[PDB]
Amino acid sequence: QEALVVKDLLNVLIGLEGTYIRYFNDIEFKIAKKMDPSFKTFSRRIVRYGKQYMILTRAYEKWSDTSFGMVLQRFAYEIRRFLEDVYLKTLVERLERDFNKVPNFSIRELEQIINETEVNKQMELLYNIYEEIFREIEERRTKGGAILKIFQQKILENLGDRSSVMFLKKLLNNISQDYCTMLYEWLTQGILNDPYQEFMTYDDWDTQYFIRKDVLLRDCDSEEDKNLLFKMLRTGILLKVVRASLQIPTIPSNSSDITIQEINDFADLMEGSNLELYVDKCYSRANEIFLKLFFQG
Amino acid sequence: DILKYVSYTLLATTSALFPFDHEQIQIPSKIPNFESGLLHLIFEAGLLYQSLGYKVEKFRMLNISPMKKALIIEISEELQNYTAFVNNLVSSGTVVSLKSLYREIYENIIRLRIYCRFTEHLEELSGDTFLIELNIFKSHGDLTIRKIATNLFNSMISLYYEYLMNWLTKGLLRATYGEFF
Amino acid sequence: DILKYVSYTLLATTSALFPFDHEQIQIPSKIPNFESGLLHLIFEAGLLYQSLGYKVEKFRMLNISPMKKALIIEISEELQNYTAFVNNLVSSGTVVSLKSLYREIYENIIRLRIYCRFTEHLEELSGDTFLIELNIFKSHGDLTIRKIATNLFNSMISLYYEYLMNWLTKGLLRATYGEFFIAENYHIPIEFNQERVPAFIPKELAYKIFMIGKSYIFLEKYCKEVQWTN
Repeated sequence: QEALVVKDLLNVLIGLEGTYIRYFNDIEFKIAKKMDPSFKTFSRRIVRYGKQYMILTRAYEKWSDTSFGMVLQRFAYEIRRFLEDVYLKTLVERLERDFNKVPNFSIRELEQIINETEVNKQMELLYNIYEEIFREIEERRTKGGAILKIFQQKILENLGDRSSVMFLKKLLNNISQDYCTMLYEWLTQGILNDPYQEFMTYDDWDTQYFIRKDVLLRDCDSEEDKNLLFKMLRTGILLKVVRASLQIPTIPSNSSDITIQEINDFADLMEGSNLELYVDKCYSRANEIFLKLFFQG
Repeated sequence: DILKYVSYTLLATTSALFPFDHEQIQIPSKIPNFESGLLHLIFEAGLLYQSLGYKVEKFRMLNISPMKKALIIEISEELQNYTAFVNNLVSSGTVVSLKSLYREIYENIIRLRIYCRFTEHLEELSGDTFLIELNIFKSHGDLTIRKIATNLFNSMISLYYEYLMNWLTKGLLRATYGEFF
Repeated sequence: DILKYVSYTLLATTSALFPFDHEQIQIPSKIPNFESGLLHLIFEAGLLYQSLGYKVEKFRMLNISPMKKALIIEISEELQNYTAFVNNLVSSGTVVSLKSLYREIYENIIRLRIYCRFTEHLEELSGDTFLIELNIFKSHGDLTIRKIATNLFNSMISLYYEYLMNWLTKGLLRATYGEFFIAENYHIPIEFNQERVPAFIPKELAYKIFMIGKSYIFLEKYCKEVQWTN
């Protein structure tokens, strides 16, 4: 009775998507429960583990093979990859050992290590992806810029809890890059990019540019935020008019600031002083080339 | 025996002993639940490969756009890697776990899926239209998708550059299947 | 069977077959006297673990002091060891004596108890107050208590050092939940909190820091200065 029940329980854990251990789309996976005090306690621990595994896979599908945000795609591919890797490696190995020795050996040791590894990473990751989705539903009814605001707000919000925040930071620095590429292109060489969202700047002889307020601002109001945006619009306009002027002296011939911007993304702050440093360099480069176009040509 | 069938399906050879509907196993209870689940996951991956392999083979019959030919060539070379992988797994994993089998060939799933969108769009239009299809796909995020799109691109663009050189230097280069404007 | 329930209770899962009041078994005569006594001792230890485990889980809901988060993290990691121990005992002590069971997991009892005082004091106050709570506890004797207090400390202090660096170098770091000695009250000032600092930073030392910091904010208001050698 007792040895058999403990065994059934071990076998089941390597594949919960089985042919007798059934799946409900929303409970989760369920298997008929049996008696012994030991087994019913153990099935409860198992349930929690199982629920998160199934949900991480649902979430991942939505975000993959289709576009709603460039950022969203990158976040899903990475999240899944790490989580799966950990879970399969520990579990497959742990089960094999138990089986080799005598396949009735303690479930408890396998449970404590997987619970520890998961808990910190998993909760935060899964909640966040949903929050971003609700917010996009709301924005659409009312995009790019809105996603950046929400994720900066979330790193501030969570504060402490070291495992989770460092993990989230590693993901964040990879996600920042499209925004970084757009800022360097716009501010330094005058090209605004936007395939369906990549920021929140839109166009409209020399033309004008402005911020889509609907898509939401970079840090959505603050005096520092406002000056910085005005400065970004101005540097970009100078460059574009000069690019238009053909093969008459264009492109700053002073050094790049991609390297300065990239160190700001790795920081994962929104601080005024770093951001201000980026615009004044871009501004200068843009001012000098602007001058040169005019004077010489 | 269980590993062997699963391998056949990964090779793009249909196995008699797993039913084929269009995406999964429909195998009754009569076999271990645990293995059936694992088996569910394998078939999704194996189905994706077979379906892509059929598309590439069919579109291969020559006397098309070279721009199409250049995609079929790149695709075919990328599929090769898969076949080498199945071989490593059988050789030094004779009795090997299906859950484990699934994890090892993870990367290849990510790659196939994106390609299957592409082959579908190849049906609609012919020629220079692919470059546009290619441009929208690069716009979507993820390190992989862009990379895969750029590799198709280097091949197609080499062809444009040639067509342009014929056009500008010695006059009239007609599109035919769409190689030019 | 007897060992198994006892294990559940040590896991922080409540057993149907021992009554829960708040500290002990109330199990009638109907079972061996000898085993009941042994069973009395086990429950005290097991009760302590469950109660601590509930506290740590509840206080975990984020958006608090990091100084609290850093304690919850240390606590959670220390509880892990307990769970591994229960597992050694079941594995290579299938039919094992309860008196013996009690002796083997002795150290863990000494550790839990002290922590339970701490979690209670965490309820009252928030933030930098913990360092004071922490300072009085270190003052009491015994090699363990001081050690346990120092480990919580290394984690909290790392956080202060950071808050201080933001404050001194780039001006205004507000406490929020109590991370610093800034108190409220364009034209709105701040002021000094003498009360929050433990004895390890004197109140005079803290004030000097407040004074310097105040001057850096005044230099940026004059007209914003670029991040220098400081």
